[PDB]
Amino acid sequence: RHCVICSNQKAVIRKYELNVCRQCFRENAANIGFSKLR
Amino acid sequence: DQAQVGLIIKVLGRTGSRGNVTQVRVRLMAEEGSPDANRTIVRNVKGPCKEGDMLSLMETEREARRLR
Amino acid sequence: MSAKAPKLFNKWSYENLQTTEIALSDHISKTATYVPHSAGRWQKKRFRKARIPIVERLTNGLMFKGRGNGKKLQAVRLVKHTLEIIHLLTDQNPLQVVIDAVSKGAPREDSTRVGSGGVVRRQAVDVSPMRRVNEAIYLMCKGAREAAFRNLKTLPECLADEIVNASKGSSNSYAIKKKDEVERVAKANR
Amino acid sequence: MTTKRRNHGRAKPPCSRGRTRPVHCFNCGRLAPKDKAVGRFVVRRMLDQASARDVAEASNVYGAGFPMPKLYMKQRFCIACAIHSRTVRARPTDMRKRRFTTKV
RNA sequence: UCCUUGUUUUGCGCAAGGUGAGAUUUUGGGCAACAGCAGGUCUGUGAUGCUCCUCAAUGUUCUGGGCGACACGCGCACUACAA
RNA sequence: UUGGGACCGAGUAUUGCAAUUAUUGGUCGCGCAACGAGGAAUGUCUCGUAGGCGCAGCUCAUCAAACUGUGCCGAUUACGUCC
Repeated sequence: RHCVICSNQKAVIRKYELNVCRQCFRENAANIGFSKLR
Repeated sequence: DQAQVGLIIKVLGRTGSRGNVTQVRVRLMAEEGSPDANRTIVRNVKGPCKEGDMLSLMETEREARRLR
Repeated sequence: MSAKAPKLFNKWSYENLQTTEIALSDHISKTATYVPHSAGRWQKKRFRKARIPIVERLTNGLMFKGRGNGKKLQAVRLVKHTLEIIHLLTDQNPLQVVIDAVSKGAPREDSTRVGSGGVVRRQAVDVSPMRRVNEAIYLMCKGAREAAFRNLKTLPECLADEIVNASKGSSNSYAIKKKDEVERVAKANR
Repeated sequence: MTTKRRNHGRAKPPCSRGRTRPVHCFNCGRLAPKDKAVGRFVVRRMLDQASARDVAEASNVYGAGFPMPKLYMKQRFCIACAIHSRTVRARPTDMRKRRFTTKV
């Protein structure tokens, strides 16, 4: 497909649960409310 | 064969180094009051042992470890 | 009543049975359950594996080599048949034949590598009680798989054959030859 | 170079002898001065305890009758010899200076 | 925790058994110090030094087509199907 | 082999902006092509684990022998040492 927070279209696009945050990796680009505890 | 019971009277200790074999002492309960001056032979054993375990002996007059 | 105090496989009785050896009597125990099918936790501690009969232990270690193998319930289906076969062949309770075979196929002395100096050295090393049990079982039921592997026409029957010949001390059995040859090194060298 | 040992690994003091006779080893046949050489006294049994019982049974005039003799020997070893059977071992500084004299 | 009154010289504790759903880092995971590596990443970024591409641009194109996937039957890594 | 599939030809439908076995849950040929537990070497787990089995998510015109997660069937040996 294509991405909306980059225009790269490569370095892999997440479209799981209707979000993109893997053309800007979510570890760097957090505050989506996710956490790791386990 | 000879099948000669003996009770493991105690765990003599640890001998060998493979994690396989232990050296243990056997007491004869096989005797009915027949003369034995041996009288408790040390025997190398293969696999896990526990005190009061009977086991058959195919040999007698064993000193186990020796100098070799 | 009539299944409260009475205990059967489903026709095979545990009154008849006696422990054949006196070396083994705390690693050979009697069955009361009507199938050898397992459902408990069978190991957690160094001896907790000797609280249970040879039957159960054998039926679990009966075969492996999965590909879609049916494991326990399948094994039990073969147990039934093999008991009937052994019964009419010995003309005696099949259970008590198993009791015998496990003891008389077991190696009772061994010899091991334990030397040093760039060289090995062998000494007579007595086999422990639980080991006699375990080793015997494995060898007998290894024989089975090999016998049917591309060969015979027999499915349970090979088990019955082995258990018979083992109890007789006959060297047809896969277990017997091992006891023999090992002791020819372990009582010919100390 | 550096004086590692004051007595130089000897029981020979400076300014006395400067020469003490060589002595063979009971391992490798190596020679070293007597003072350098590592003395031990063995007191080696002629029977193990396990066998002592069995023989004392068959005895009447011996064992019970008289206490069993032992083979006595002095053993003078080389340095290398000693260390390899680990009857002498390396020690920290504070301990190296200690002696126990000729007593065991 | 209790108990075995065992092991524990007093201590720190250890083993077996017991109560019990569950016997010790309760159980399984997740986080994690200090010192670092000339490790990887400038094709993740609006995170960037400089200096290369800056218009017959190679940058760039909902542009067209092709490649990354090829096959002397060649070696290795990983996977799966069987006897 | 009626155990296994991998090659190979013919037909058709489905997906798509575009298919060039993309399609593939399909027909029906070839199977009498390999391979019979497989030298040396070498991997990793002690319990609901190993092993066996299936499903979903993931990627996204379309395809999962992959990856991630849940569930089912479920042992043998050891519970020791430091070589």
